[PDB]
Amino acid sequence: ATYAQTLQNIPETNVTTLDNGLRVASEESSQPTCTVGVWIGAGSRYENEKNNGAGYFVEHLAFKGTKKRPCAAFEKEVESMGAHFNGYTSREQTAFYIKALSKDMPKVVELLADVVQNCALEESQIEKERGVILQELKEMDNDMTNVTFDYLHATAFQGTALARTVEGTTENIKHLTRADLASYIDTHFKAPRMVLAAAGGISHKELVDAARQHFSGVSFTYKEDAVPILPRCRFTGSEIRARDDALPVAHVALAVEGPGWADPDNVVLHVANAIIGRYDRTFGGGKHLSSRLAALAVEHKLCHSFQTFNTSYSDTGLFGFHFVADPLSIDDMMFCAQGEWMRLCTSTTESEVKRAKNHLRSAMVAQLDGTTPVCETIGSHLLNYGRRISLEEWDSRISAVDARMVRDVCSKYIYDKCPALAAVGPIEQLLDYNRIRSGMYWI
Amino acid sequence: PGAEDLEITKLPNGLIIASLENFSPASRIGVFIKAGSRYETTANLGTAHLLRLASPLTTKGASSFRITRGIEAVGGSLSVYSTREKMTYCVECLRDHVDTVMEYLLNVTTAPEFRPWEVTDLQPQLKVDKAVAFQSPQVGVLENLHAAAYKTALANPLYCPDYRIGKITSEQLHHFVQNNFTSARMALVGIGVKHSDLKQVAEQFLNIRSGAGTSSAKATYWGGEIREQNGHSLVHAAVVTEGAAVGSAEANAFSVLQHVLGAGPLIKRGSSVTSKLYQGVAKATTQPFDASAFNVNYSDSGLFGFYTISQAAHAGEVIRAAMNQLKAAAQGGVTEEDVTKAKNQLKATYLMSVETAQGLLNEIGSEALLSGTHTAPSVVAQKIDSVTSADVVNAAKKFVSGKKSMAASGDLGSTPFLDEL
Amino acid sequence: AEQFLNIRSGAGTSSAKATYWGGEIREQNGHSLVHAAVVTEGAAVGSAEANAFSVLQHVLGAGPLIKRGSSVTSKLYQGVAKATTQPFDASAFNVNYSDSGLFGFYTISQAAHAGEVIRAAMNQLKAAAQGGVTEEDVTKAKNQLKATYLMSVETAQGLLNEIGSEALLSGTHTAPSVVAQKIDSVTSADVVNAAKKFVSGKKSMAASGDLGSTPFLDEL
Amino acid sequence: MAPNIRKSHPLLKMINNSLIDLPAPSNISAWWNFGSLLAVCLMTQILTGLLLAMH
Amino acid sequence: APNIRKSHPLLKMINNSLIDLPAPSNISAWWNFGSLLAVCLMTQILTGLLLAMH
Amino acid sequence: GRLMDRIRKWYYNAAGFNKYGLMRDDTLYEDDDVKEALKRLPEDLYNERMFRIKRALDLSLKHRILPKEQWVKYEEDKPYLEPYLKEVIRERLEREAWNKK
Amino acid sequence: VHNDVTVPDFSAYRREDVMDATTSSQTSSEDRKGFSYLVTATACVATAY
Ligand code: HEM
Ligand code: HEM
Repeated sequence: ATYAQTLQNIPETNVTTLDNGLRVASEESSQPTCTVGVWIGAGSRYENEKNNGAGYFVEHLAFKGTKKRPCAAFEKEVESMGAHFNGYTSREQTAFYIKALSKDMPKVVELLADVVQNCALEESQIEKERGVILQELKEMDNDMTNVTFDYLHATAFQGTALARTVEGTTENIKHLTRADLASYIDTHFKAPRMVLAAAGGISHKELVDAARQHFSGVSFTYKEDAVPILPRCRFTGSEIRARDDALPVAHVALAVEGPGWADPDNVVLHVANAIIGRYDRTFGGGKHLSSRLAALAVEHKLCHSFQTFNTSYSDTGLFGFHFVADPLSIDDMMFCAQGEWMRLCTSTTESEVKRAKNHLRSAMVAQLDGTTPVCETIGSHLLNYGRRISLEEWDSRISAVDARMVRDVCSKYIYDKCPALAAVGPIEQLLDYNRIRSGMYWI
Repeated sequence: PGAEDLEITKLPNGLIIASLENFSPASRIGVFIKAGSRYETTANLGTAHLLRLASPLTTKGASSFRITRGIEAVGGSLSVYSTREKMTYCVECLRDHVDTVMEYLLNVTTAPEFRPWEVTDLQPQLKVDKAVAFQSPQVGVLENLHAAAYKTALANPLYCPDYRIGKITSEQLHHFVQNNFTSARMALVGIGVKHSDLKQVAEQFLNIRSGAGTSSAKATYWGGEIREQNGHSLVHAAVVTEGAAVGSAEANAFSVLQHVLGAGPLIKRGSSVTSKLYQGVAKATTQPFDASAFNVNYSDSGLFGFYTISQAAHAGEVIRAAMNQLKAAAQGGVTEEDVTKAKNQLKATYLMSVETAQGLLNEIGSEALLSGTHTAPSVVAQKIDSVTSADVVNAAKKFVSGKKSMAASGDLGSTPFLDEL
Repeated sequence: AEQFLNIRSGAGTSSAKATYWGGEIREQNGHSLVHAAVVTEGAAVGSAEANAFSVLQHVLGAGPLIKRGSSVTSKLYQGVAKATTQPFDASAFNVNYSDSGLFGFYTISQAAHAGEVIRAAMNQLKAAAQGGVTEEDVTKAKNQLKATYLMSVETAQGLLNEIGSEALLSGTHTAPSVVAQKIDSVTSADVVNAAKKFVSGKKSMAASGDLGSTPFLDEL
Repeated sequence: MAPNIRKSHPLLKMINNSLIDLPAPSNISAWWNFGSLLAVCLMTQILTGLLLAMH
Repeated sequence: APNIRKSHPLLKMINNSLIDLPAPSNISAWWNFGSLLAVCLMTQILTGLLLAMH
Repeated sequence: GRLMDRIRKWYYNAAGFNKYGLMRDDTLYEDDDVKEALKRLPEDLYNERMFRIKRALDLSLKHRILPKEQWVKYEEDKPYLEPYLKEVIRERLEREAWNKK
Repeated sequence: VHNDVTVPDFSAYRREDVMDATTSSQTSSEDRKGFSYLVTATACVATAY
């Protein structure tokens, strides 16, 4: 059994569309346990100034009970069957999924449908969650990494929809109405914009059957079955500096505009990010790590950690890096980090990509380690590519990448571009934008 | 061909070999071993922690440099997990590189050189590694818990004590490996590989002679109480009693009682109704909290009880409430349906646990180490549900009557002492 | 005082009553020497039962009197000495607080011999609780006690502390003769009783060092 | 020692600390321009002076 | 700083090169020509100016 | 034939570092490889090397040498660093070769 | 909380081509930089001369 053969012998992903426009996909295995859920193409980006934080507010009630079954009843039923009910809401994507015994795939599907369609939106529960959410905002306000990424979007996409955070504003949370949440749900949780995904030991035909039975409510007009294209979010080379010398370490995030899901270049960017990789003070590897930046970080004690990223979206994305450092080592870190980015565009090696490619393969294989992670892939894939992409296709694409390709693609999105910068904490040593902007050319 | 067998040889020297082909594009081999802080004595405390971090040092076959560069060259990884009584060295990589990655896994576990200078350089890392671990209060109280629960072996901390950072020697690292990493205490488990292949590697490369090397002292129960007043707004507390050990019909009883009382959330931000313990504490306090049934099973012992987390001012009530839920349960306050539901969550949990390569491999090797065998997921389920409502209530009684040990940290101004529970 | 002291009257916030726990704290820090103390709720300040413990303290061993010299008049020291060959130190511990007090013994020994040294000290307490106290022992201890007290007041720091301490907890001053009168007027019974109150009372313990051989309170 | 020469080299270190990374007030006006102009006259004068001195 | 020889921005320089400067204990006469060369330089310049003035 | 021994013993004596009480290894120029090796030396071997060197510098400044009875003998010279230094160079070459690979 | 933070409006300063929030700013980037660098390149020519 060779890597290739194992990739080809992986069960295919089945997809079937209902008349209402919903899509049902699943990957079959021989596991007594499974995961199934509905991936909705909704999120903060779809909200506006008045209902920002609604999709999040909803994410809080999506588990507090439906019309057919109030809170206690809803919970008991799920708990008593050993099933796990989780989910999340992001900027362009939302999800509600359940982990359970394949033996219950059908009852689950019924439960899912009931959650996405008949949420009780208990008037009293709403005021109760209003206070919970407000506490979660204070908890997250201490999460530098997330404060930093929020700020990164706040400036990189200033003036637009991606600038908003997923959780929403304090004013919105304090005044969102039972009607607003309701409106949100009806406006966005719609068949053509949803995907019923499942993985494990399940019959695609049994899945699609229960699907037909519970995901009904078809649409009449044309405006109800058309998936709205969102208005473009303008990228802006800029920076937001939130200084507080009272914080122990500083977080910095720099990024250029990314291509967006459908673009093939993304395979190259991910290889590129693989070369620079990531690091943190507990990587036993130490000073021998392959990632040059990681090596320098260790030798010069440049940071506590650093990480690259290539966040995608429908029509845009953020390609960059983030690091945490002591107030006195920020400048050298940023220096080396930008240095490496220059190296990418200019002097990438075949060896470098050979390694990065292997690293990338095992990384994609890791994101399919369990029923939930695989289910997440399916949901996301159909929702972003409108079709599942096998590990064999990815590997096909990854294999085509070479040093020259990395250089051209990287030169394309990085070289001499105006980045977006977010710095939080004791950031006095971080030099100005103009200085950083110069680190964008020559290497 | 998703119908492969889970072979499991067992060489003459005692080395156990368990493999399993799942045709996954990724293989995850590992070297399970019966080692840990448990086998340390006052003199070499923390030596097992440092040994965990010494995985990247140079060996007789590969240099520190090549071990890291080599594994990275093929998108592979190398890590080491450990409990007070077992150490697992596993490597993951794409199928076509198992041969490559294997050389390293081998060298690290059987041919370490523990060069004096490399060791001296690494010791300061113990501070760092430990500092990040202790950011979760969870870790601190569990350390103190085992220190209050036992007088020896298991009482030893999982992280090197401070006074010893910098004092561990290469001699101690060598002697630990020599007296514990023996073929009869080790197990070479693997996934995404063919038994014949893995089996071959073992007999051909794994050397370091057999034996049980130095045996650990028996675990003596103390039932102590350690309180760390550190002022945190949240108070973490754990109360336990000596419970069943690894391999016991008693084990299953506690597992079920665990799930009957409350073994973690199942609904995001959702309340746990099927949780006797949680629901009880909830009725007692208005503020944010968290209660759970605690449960650990070791080779020659185990611990069972409950772990709470509450605002300082309400710690008192929250801890007492959790206690009543245990008495109330010891006094037949356990429905027959309760035991039915818990049995599902238990069967489910176990079944989900093996979805990930890390979980599957750990399940295989763990058992393939403590009995060179493999129970069918049906026999395990068969053994679990075959647990009467009586058994559970008994487990509950054993707790209320047994001598308890406790550990709590935070602003303990309102936290009760073990003798007021 | 009167023309200057202004922060005024009241009893201010009163302290909470002292509640006995009888816990056990062990600090494993690896030191070659192991310090350990075992005690029991003793007598409170002014508690009649105070002098009894004071005398029992001096009867067991309350510090050296001869430079580099052995303490023969020390039941406790002499006992530990018979048990271990290595350097050590044992003493009767004793504290008197307003609403409580602590009484027991404090040891210091090599790590390997901590076990025997601590146990030896325990037997000296039992053996004393079981009438193993001469009538002459109580006579000698009463001297060391009267002496000690009398010497304590030689230095300005000691005299002032003695005056003020009492002048604070009872706005009075006991004549050095009444204090002596109160001390020697302590029967051999009293002492043996104090000794018993220890062996029977719930004990609390604290030890630090390489505690690998130091016993737990429930093995004493 | 340092990752970038601009800071480690014993000569550049000096140029960097006085003409590149030198911290300067954000609001100094045109009146703070005469220092550098004075320096340039000096170099200019010396250069033209040598040239004249040669004849 | 307690003593000027170290805090003053100019003396600091004299101190670090001609007073507290760490020097090997065993350098020989062959290490004397550096300073002699310095003095020739100062000497030559001084006599050169004086000559240039006529 | 033992021609080296004849020559290497003559040179050693001709060199003369042994007149200061220095071992051959005490006289190596501290380049990168040597510096690294020195850091790997056991405490005592290190402290001993230091004394020999300080002592020799004191001799050098005094313009004296050691009494002939204290001169190290060719066959008693300890190559205390050579083993370390060799490992150091080997490792370096390995990294170098590998980084071209 | 940081959620309540938003970048101000820089319309009184933005170059004409990046004034509209719903238009990719990349399409005018090369022009925006071409121009600025054109000035710099010309200043270098005058200076070299
Ligand atoms: C601080 C810079 C200097 C100042 C303020 C300065 C100023 C002057 C002034 C006022 C004159 C007379 C100009 C006239 O003819 O009306 C002069 C003449 C002269 N300077 Fe300088 N000078 C400077 C540096 C130098 C240097 C460095 C040299 C030579 C190495 C030099 C060489 C001469 C010579 C040769 C003349 C005579 C020719 C002439 O008068 O045009 N100067 N300088
Ligand atoms: C590196 C230091 C110097 C060296 C090596 C040096 C060397 C010489 C030499 C070889 C001569 C010819 C001597 C002869 O007549 O046989 C000379 C001439 C002269 N030097 Fe210098 N010189 C130095 C610095 C200076 C300086 C700084 C000045 C003036 C500011 C200067 C001004 C003169 C003058 C005016 C003469 C012509 C008068 C004469 O020939 O005696 N020199 N120098």
